Amino acid sequence: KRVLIKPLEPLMFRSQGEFEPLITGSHTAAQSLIIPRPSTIAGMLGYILFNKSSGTGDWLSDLTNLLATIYGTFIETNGEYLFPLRMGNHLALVDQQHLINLPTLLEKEYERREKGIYELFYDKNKLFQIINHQDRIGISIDKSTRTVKEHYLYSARYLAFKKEVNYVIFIDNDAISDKINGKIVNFGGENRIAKLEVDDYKVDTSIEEEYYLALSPILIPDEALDNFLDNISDYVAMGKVDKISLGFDIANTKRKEMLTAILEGSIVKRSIIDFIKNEIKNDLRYRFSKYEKIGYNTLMSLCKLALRKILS
Amino acid sequence: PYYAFAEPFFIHAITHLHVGSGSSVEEEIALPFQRDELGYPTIYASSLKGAIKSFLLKEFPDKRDVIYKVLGEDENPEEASLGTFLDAILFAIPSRIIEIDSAKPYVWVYVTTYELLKKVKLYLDSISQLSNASFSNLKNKIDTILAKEGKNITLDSDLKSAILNEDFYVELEALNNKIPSIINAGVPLLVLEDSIGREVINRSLIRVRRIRIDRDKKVVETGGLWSEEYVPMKTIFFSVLLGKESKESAIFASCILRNLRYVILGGKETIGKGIVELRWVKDVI
Amino acid sequence: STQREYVFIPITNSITIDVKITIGGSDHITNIDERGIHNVLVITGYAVDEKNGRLVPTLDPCDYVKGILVAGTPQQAQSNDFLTLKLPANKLYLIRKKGNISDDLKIYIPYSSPDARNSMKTKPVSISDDTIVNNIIKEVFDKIYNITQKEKVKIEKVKEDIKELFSYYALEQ
Amino acid sequence: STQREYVFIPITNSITIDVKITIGGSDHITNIDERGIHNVLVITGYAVDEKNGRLVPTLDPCDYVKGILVAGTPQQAQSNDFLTLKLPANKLYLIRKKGNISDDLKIYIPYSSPDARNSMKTKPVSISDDTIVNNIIKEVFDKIYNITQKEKVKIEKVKEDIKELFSYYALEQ
Amino acid sequence: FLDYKIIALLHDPPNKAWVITGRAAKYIINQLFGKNYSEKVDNADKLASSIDRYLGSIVYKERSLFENRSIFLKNILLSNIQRDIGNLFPKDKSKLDNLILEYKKLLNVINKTNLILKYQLFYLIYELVWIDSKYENTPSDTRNPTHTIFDHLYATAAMMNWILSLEKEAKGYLLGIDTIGVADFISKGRKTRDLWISSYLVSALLWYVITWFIEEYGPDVILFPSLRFNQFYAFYLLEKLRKEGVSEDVIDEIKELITKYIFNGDDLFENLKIPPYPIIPGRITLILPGLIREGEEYKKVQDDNCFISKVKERYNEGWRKLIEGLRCYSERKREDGFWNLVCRVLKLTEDLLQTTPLNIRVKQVSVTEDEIFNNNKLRSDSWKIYDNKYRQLVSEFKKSKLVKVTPESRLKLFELTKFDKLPQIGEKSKRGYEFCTSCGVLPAVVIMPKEDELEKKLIDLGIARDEKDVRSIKNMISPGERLCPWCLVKRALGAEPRLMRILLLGDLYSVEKIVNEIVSRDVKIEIPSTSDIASIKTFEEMIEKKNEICEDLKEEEVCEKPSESVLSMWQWFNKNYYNGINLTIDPEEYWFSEKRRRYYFSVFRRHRITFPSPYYALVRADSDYLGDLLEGKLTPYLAGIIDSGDYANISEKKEEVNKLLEEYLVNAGSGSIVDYVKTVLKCIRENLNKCSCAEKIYSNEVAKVMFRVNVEKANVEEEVKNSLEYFETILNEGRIIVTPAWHVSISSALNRGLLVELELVNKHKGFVIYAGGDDLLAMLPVDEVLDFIKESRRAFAGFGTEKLGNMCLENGFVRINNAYYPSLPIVGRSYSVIIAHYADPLFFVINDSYNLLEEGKEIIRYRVMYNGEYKDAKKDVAIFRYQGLTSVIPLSLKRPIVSSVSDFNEIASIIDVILELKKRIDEGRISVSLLYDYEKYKHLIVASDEKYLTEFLVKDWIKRNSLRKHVEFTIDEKLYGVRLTIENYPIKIPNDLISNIVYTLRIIYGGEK
Ligand SMILES: Nc1ncnc2c1ncn2[C@@H]1O[C@H](COP(=O)(O)OP(=O)(O)NP(=O)(O)O)[C@@H](O)[C@H]1O
Ligand SMILES: Nc1ncnc2c1ncn2[C@@H]1O[C@H](COP(=O)(O)OP(=O)(O)NP(=O)(O)O)[C@@H](O)[C@H]1O
Ligand SMILES: [Mn+2]
Ligand SMILES: [Mn+2]
Ligand SMILES: [Mn+2]
Ligand SMILES: [Zn+2]
Repeated sequence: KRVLIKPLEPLMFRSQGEFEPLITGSHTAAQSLIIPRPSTIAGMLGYILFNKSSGTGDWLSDLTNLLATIYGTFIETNGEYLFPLRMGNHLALVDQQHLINLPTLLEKEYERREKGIYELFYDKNKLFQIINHQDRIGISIDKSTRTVKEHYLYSARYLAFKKEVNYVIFIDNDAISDKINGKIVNFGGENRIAKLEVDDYKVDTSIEEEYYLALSPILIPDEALDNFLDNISDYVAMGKVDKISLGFDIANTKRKEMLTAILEGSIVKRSIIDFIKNEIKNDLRYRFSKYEKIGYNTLMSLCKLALRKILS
Repeated sequence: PYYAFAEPFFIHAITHLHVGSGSSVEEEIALPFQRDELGYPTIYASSLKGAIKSFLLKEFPDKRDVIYKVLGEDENPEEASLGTFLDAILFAIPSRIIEIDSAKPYVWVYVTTYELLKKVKLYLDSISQLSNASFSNLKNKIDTILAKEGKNITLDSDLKSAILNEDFYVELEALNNKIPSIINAGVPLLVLEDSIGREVINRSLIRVRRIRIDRDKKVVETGGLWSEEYVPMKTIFFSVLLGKESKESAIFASCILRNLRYVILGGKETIGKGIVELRWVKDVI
Repeated sequence: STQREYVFIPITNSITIDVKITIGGSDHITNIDERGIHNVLVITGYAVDEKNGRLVPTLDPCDYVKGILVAGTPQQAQSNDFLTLKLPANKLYLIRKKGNISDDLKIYIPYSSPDARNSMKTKPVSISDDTIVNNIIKEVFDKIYNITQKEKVKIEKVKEDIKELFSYYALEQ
Repeated sequence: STQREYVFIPITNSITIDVKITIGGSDHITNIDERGIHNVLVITGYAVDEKNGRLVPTLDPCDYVKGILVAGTPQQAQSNDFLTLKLPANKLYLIRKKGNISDDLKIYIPYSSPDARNSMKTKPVSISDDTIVNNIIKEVFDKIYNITQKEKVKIEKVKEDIKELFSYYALEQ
Repeated sequence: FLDYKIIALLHDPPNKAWVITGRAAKYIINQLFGKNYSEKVDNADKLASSIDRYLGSIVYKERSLFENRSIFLKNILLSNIQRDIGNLFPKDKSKLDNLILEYKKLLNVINKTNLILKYQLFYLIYELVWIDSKYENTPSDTRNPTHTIFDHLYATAAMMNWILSLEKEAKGYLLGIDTIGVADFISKGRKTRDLWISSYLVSALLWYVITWFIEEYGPDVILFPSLRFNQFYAFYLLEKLRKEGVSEDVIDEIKELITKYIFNGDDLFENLKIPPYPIIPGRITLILPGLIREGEEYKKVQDDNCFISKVKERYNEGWRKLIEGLRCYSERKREDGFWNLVCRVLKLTEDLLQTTPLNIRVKQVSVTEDEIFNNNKLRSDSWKIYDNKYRQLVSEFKKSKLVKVTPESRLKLFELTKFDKLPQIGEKSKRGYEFCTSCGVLPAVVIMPKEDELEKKLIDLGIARDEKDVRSIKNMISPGERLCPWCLVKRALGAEPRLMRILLLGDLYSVEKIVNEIVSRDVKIEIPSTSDIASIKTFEEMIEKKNEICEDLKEEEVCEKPSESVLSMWQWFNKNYYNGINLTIDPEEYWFSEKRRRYYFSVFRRHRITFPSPYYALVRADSDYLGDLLEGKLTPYLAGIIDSGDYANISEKKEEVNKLLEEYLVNAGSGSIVDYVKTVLKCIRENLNKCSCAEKIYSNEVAKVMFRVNVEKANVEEEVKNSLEYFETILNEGRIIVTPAWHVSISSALNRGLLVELELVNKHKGFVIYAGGDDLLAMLPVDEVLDFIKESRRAFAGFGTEKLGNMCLENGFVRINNAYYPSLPIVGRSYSVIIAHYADPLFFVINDSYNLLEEGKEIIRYRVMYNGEYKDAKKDVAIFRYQGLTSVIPLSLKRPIVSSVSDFNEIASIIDVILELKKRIDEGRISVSLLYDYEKYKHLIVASDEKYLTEFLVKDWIKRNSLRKHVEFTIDEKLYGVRLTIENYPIKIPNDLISNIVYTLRIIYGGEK
């Protein structure tokens, strides 16, 4: 019911320079994400569960065939739940302790807002006490010469974890979670490793609150883009949007797609939900239903851990 | 599953060791070792796999097919690899010692801290549910040790007090059990508190000034001066070789790995650094 | 000095016999100027008891009730079952902040007795049956805003906007 | 049937006589699990009345007061000035939530009258003066934990957790 | 009717202090109708500033109640640095008409049927020809010399717009524009060509949108940035008149009048035909009336939407004009090379380019007649809205700032990327598509072959239509690069920037007129790459000794003739182009190249000349707490003591904030009115709290009435009550009251600073990327950094060891040869300096400079000296970084920065220390080990707190590595106990100053390897 993903070592969730929030004197072309997109989690599970018989020219048709609706993901250090938070290119990892009075903070007086949210991102932030950003430079060697090859010098900023951290997802199905327990899986990028464990747990389902925590990117269907962005203060209170890729499908061996998304850890005013349930014509509705299924459109309630899919 | 079996192993530095990282100027060496995230030395899994790949391709020149299957190709980067290394975790660095009214007089001891053991236990616990990897004495000892966290502990119940690396005075106490020798050296192992263990370990690393000399008039050249850290001899790192289910993997693990004792790691092989003995944790402990 | 009093908006006609006040003075804080309802108050940890309306103090931080503050005080036979405090003009989270602060404000509130006998718990409900606010603006909000039906040009605008801008928790117990 | 009650944890000594029935039956929900204290209930919209400090309700979740729960009934001579209530264990939200609850429990919170003379300039209060926690352990922790000196021995961190983890608000008065 | 603001502007000439109580409207007009005042310009004078409500309610309207023969001149911020306007005055009364003839020297060449020119062409030259009369910059109100005269004459014309919007029946709006992600957009680039032109893109794209504003309403509707010394408005108005059509002799009245003040260089907007510096701020505000210009009149509509969308459409219309102009240009030029590519792609993608790579926000608050008036006068709390509405605007801004919409999130890629519907030029990417090596966030459409047969490899791909265009391709595009549409646009626009003219004029010409005017004129423009600026001295060592140490290089076309026309915006390219050496080389081709290197390394040795240094220096600055000052807070006065967050309930700081404004406000007066305040101020808690404290002492106002009595009533039970309520709403809440005059004065002061640091940068071998009002960006050789900062900081506060172009940088003011103009010493300014390899990706250098000073300003506290005691400030730092060697130099060590008229050497004193140290390390006075032995003395020094023990420890460390034994260079004592309180961040900073003095030199002497 609830799956814990424990990395055994630093991980590489290659993000296409989506961010620049760090001063380390690195110039390492490849940086990593804090929380992997749900496409990666879905792909890891589908790689475990893959059977070479569902071969289809679509990657998310096949994926959705395997797994039930996955929910967003967040941090579990010592049982302590930590959820992302964004402030227009500022990441933070904070508890619901600091989310409870967060909507009541969002509209306060000018200086009340500044003090509160800056203490939220600069003191109440538990990122660096959890995440180190480990630069790794590798090279390639031509066995002939034993010197370095020419043009082969890569660099990547891995995500190292000071104290032992888990990634928390919630899966709907109960029978596949049988074959997910105790799986040493190849989670993520440059051949890294994590361990999957599954556990019976409890979680609320789709409470009707005002503000929602975008635990995972909300994809925007390219027809509502102009309409949506052109009144953007009506759907996101604090957060950010960006034209994000979706990943890389293993069968066809190409990049997946590129959609605008409401990046994780955003706060969204309930309105957005109806918005999505309006601009979804039955065909793109089919598409976005599969998207929501693999784990994308996930929201959380700022007052308690109650997950909600936007559409379903 | 798609990681069917795992073989943990230790890594004993036979000569000094230099696995290098990004040269820079902030840490005042010029060329450090590979810190993990807590400042301890560690061998990245890429370095491990590459070095062992090169060694095996040189040694067994026929199984080139099997090695290219398990560890991957380079002219056909299409099919992935059936085997992976985890970043080698520092397990026990050797430290100098001065005994203080202690029965058996030693001149060096192994030293661990509690983060190092937490990471080692993470690895072991994570690979334990494979039905082939049991060695429950190992994680048993690791866990009984971790229970005693917060105190300079000694796995040899006679020291009671020491001076480590001629700078740090630590007052020890025994584990209230014998906890047989994890590493088969006749040398005591010391697990220390973290704050002091980091000092002791940073001072256990070798730091060398090196120069380039003009062969004509035997005088140093301009700009020809730097420094670099080596991990000492006798150092032990810990890692695991994770494999998937295929039958190249089986033939690999059955005859490639039966005969793999010494390997060359890291850089500066002409200086002698980099020789290593791989101890497979299926016979010892 | 200055005084205030609380009003809440359930879907039931349980606000009628509340206050012996029309405005109190000549000004208010919850302004309504050709853009719907504004300056709405929301307060967390309360449950509505619509049948004989009362505001249960509940300990769910998103058990929110929406209210409006206008100068007044009821019936001279209360403030033994009701709560009261003099908020410092800024401990009051209000949506659509438009009205400013005058260094202090004195506020009474209709408090619900704990009903500390039964296992209390509420459920979220949102406003429906437009007729309710249609007759509340004439039951309470003309009793507190004379400019109703006289100054605006779109009474349907405030119907729909107080519709979408209110939501609360009914105890159902 | 099972019951509980809210206990606040101050630094200023007010816990000389605050409970009579502490243990009584079998259990109290707020327990320590080999890493420090678990299930510390946060409550929103409240404030203290520190001079003879008990609880008063303010009107803002921006003053979150954090305390624990214990079973029983303290001295059985109040609830004439307490917030004694009952919730089915689902409407309150604790931290480090360990397992499955019984789904109904009392709460005897020490309430006090507002006395709205001068306003409540509420202010965030971290717990400093280490010695005050070292004496409150015997003023609350040990006196409610007979499992201290029995099973859980780490008095070390169980202070250092709540050297930040017990955070509440004050009036400056 | 509007545009008659000449009398709203000139409601009284700069001869004000020369009609006020001796020392000699007196002149109304000779070339316009009569200036009306029933309440028309009355409001323009009364609501424009606080000087009519600070000092009473009638004194400013009488201009004789506390008079004095001597007229002070005070800074608007810290009214302690004085100036005196003396006797010298606007030219003699007997010749007062001659200057009006000098007025009418160029206002009579174009038709006078329209005022949209006859009102604004004079705006910019109003201040210019007047300082040619050398009027010496009188203040506006002599009883309060805090606002100079011209500033108030413009500030009144500002809110004249709202006056007229109430003259219709009622309207009035405060609109604010701000482009969304600047520091992100700038990050995209590869050679500083893209860097400077993305800066210039932000600038020109925001300059396009308000041209329309100044054509529908005329200037002085804009508040920020002040249209006073705008290098863009200058060129814009100038080319407007040039297209109007007048002999170069007819414009020569304005041409030199500009070049001597603005554009103090030689290569100017008439040699590059483009302003060589982008100066527009990425965010600008507007005070907008409710009128609408569509012809012959100004009609109104009551809505707010009449702007929120009509500004967005213009912002995107500018981008459309630019993209279609680039289409026309690349078409007209395919026969060259690399333009075939731009045409080919602009035809292979057109729709992605239909949306600009920037975004903007727009908020626009309103005003009415209600509570601004009752029938015809101003009530209590009527001067108390403009700043209120201003705060409303900035509150909307900083609320919407919580969300971030990166431009790409606008693109319609879903279909273009899910399928092979995206066009790729070169190698159809094996993996479906690639990301551009510049953004890294968009799919690239041009993918250069990395390198195997770059000659053939792309001739092997039909991109190279023939063997010729490969040069023009391989030049502007490095091998292995990958370009998105948006970045190929910038690579093209870096091939030449002249097309930005389409953006400049706000559609004044036609697009074809522009591009076909510039296809006639044909001249090469060059932009300094990092490899160039990393060789400045390398050319100087080859400029002084042209061929003396050049004989083998006489053939490598570096020691050879600059051939055709090459000219750059880089001033140091205008002053060495004709030195015989072609600065048009590509140093990455001769010695910053690999194969041709060892040769040169054995070459330069016999001529005993150094190997060049592979390091430039990316300097950027920032004004600490600028927003609070414009809002009107004291965080700029107390940078570090109080933060913004300590303004939620400001009543705690009633010690600091209640001080430090009194001493300004109560001192901002003079003569006798000062006493008028010097008593009335504290009588709130000091007295009965109400309007009876001053009534006792009010009488020294009425002690001057009867000499030429004019006043109607002397019963002042109101002007004591009102001058109490004023200060009560501003000391009960210890902010300031903001005025149009406040804002316009500060923006003008920012423009003077713009000019002066534009001269500072290229005084050294600098290269501006973006000189802004309160910010900057440049690239300097690693030898000219500190000395630069040391002055640029000082110069920002207003202090000159030098005349810069022709501006006198006195103490506190910037006097333009008679015009003492106030500078901003109280405003802090931080610096962020990166010593970057030339072969470093600009993306990262820009990001880690911006974020470096971005969080460095918000993280580092240091031990400072407030009120005499010790406090911990938080801003005015000067951060360095080599590659992992961060260092921080504070700059003030006092709070406020310069509280006394001679505090102007407290500033940046530490860098004087570093200069006196570095100067002597290399002269052979002090060994090299001075910076390797501090790691032996550091512990004792930081463990000491007895400053003479520390003095002796430092003296010993200095002496023990002295090459002589007789050098005695001592550090001041005050630089001993300060401590750099950085907290909880993975960055490494030594917690004591002298270690940072050491590390700064570590960096700098390291930037030469
Ligand atoms: N034309 C320009 N060229 C270069 N930098 C500019 C230009 N205009 C503004 N800037 C600077 O860009 C930076 C952006 O400031 P800021 O107000 O934080 O906006 P941002 O960083 O672009 N994004 P945001 O803060 O969300 O508005 C500041 O240094 C500006 O002064
Ligand atoms: N009200 C304003 N009007 C115009 N430009 C502004 C305004 N406030 C800030 N800016 C400019 O836009 C940017 C504002 O962000 P920033 O500079 O970080 O804020 P600040 O108000 O200057 N405070 P600080 O963090 O100390 O710098 C800077 O480049 C300013 O010069
Ligand atoms: Mn911006
Ligand atoms: Mn700033
Ligand atoms: Mn900033
Ligand atoms: Zn690109």
